[PDB]
Amino acid sequence: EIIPVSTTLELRAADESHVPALHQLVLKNKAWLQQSLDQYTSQEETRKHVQGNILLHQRGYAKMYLIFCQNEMAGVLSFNAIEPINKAAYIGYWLDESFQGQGIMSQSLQALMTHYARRGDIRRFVIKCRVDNQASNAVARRNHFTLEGCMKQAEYLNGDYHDVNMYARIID
Amino acid sequence: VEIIPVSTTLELRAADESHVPALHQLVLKNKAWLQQSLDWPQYVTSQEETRKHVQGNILLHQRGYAKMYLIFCQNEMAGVLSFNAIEPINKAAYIGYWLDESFQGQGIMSQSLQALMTHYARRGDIRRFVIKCRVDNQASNAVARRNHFTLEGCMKQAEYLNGDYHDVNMYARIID
Repeated sequence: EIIPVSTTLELRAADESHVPALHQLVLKNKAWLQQSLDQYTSQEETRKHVQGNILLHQRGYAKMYLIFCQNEMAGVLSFNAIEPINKAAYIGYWLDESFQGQGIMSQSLQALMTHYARRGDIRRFVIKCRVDNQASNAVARRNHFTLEGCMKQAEYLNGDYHDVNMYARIID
Repeated sequence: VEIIPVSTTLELRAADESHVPALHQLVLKNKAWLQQSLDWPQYVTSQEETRKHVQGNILLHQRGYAKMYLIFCQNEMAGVLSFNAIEPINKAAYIGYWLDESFQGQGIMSQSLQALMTHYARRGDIRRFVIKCRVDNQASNAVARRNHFTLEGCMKQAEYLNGDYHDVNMYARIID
């Protein structure tokens, strides 16, 4: 399963075989990843999450895609949870540091939202991120999500509770 | 038996199999306005849909991923007070409830909510309590305001019910 983005960009459904290269991306970006809700070791842990999401990807309450830029794995774009009757989904994402600042995540997100909206599966796209994560809040604001609120101490990470912004975008 | 005391009049009893009969009858009795509620699924009507719903929730309750309490007023079943979901890692829970029409406007939810939150907060396993309700539900919004919840935001078209997508207010309270 491929979802086209541009002539250099595409979205690929996460595979078992992607794991060796994905875990390397995770290791390489660990300093950024451990500060974001999108969270914590071994390669088996990475394959666990991938196999876990393939199962959800099939049965329809999550999706896990990988951004490939000129046939190179650049990052991760997913629907964390999916509410099929509400037609809502929560978005998880991150990009490899060396790929930042090109509009890659933005083009990927817009393409993935567009794909799912015109098939009628999802119309409400939600982002939750730490108030203090500048990069995550930028992805939301940069992609025309509306800030719906601020959830006080909503998420535990690294020994403390964090305020979380909720953003949403409706595409009918 | 798990019982959380509320008053000399009120208590919360963990839902069990044997409650299903009277619960189903209370659902039927209150079908008209429950139809607008987010807090009872509107595709569970038959006594067997209800049992499967309660059996599912008894299991979530035991594991700590939800709670389902029945409100008892002088030995009569008055309504339901739930944590629709619990996130153990966040110590956060989403509250759902409804009362039979004849037990409404008496302060029963206020008392039951204060008792539930205190019970869970005192022990330190849930600190963040959340109410999501439709913007257009005046009673639900009032209950959140009387019970020391703060409006955190408004989710546009978050909830599909009766042919349409509805805006929902999110309220929270932190205890501890």
